[PDB]
Amino acid sequence: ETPPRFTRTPVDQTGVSGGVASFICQATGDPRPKIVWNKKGKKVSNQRFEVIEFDDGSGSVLRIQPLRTPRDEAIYECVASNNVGEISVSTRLTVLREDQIPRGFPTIDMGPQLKVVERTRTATMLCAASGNPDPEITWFKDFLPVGRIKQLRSESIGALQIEQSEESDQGKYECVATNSAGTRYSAPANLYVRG
Amino acid sequence: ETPPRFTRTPVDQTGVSGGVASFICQATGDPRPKIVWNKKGKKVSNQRFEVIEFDDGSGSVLRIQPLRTPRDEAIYECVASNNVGEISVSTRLTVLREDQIPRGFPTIDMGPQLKVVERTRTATMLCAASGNPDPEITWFKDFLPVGRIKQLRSESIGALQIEQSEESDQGKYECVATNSAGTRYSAPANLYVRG
Ligand SMILES: [Cl-]
Ligand SMILES: [Cl-]
Repeated sequence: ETPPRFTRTPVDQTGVSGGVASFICQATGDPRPKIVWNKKGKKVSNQRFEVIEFDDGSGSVLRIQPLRTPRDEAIYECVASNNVGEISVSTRLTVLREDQIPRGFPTIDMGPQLKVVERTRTATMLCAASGNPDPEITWFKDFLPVGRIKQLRSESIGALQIEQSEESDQGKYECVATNSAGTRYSAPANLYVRG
Repeated sequence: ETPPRFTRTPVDQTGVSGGVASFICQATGDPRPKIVWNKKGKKVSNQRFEVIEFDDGSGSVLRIQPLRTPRDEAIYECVASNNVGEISVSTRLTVLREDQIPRGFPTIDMGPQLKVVERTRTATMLCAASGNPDPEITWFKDFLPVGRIKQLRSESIGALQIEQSEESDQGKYECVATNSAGTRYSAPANLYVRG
């Protein structure tokens, strides 16, 4: 048996009021660890906060939507535990009002759209984002971070190219643009895969 | 006094199941005419059908959402009337299943997004659409067709550039792509104008 250790730790995020923020945490160990999210040592419990498990519960995403300020601004902790030990890591959420966001904060200029693809064909979700510094584009599916699937960029356009689409690819996709100023989400877009 | 005549008549549309179709009708006359929409001589009444007045009731849009097939496929009539006379014009709705749409039917590759703009500054809503033939991009605001406001194109990108934003510009915008095969709507995007 071995105590938990983190394989991914959450990083500080600065979001915008009305938007989304997500924190990602993953751990390994024997027994396999499970994760809870706390604030000031108490388990999070809020109508606008959702925890989404992955990796049989050894991965977790804390998603906050819609963001409120100052309500949601705090230090949060990801706590990984098994019967051998417990470890935590902290992270900070900042939430700006739309009238407080700096010049340069990411914008989603155009976002992904509803798509129905025939099974085994390629589906490409598209996003255009800008900011200063130029933002990184990442993708979420059903509230979780996403050779068959490629993340492409060209200038402001990001593409999530899903080759050989299969039933498991169906779900709700979001484009996320991040730079040193903060994070902005696109509206969600459903992908359906038809037989 | 003069009987109604049409200044805009609706045109046939081919939409996709789950999407939107809109028909536009406008008339003039003395007294000012008012419009009703019929099918087979009966006033439309359906949970998914909305009629939106403009021009003090002498303009009207019939909006159907979400489209169903064969349910919604029919000939419809715009009927303009005043105390001097009544005139009607007919139009057809076709609704394709997503598994029946032809190669070339318009796609909204990326669509407009939520935007908050400071009053008097420019807001630009963006859309990317493709098809064969290359589709025309039009814009709707609060379910109605939209020098201060410019409709721009560059390759697949359409921009609705709203200069000198004012409170009346706030609302729900949709990009619409149309070619000889049919019509596809973007997801809607809200514009807010803050003081
Ligand atoms: Cl994170
Ligand atoms: Cl029309």
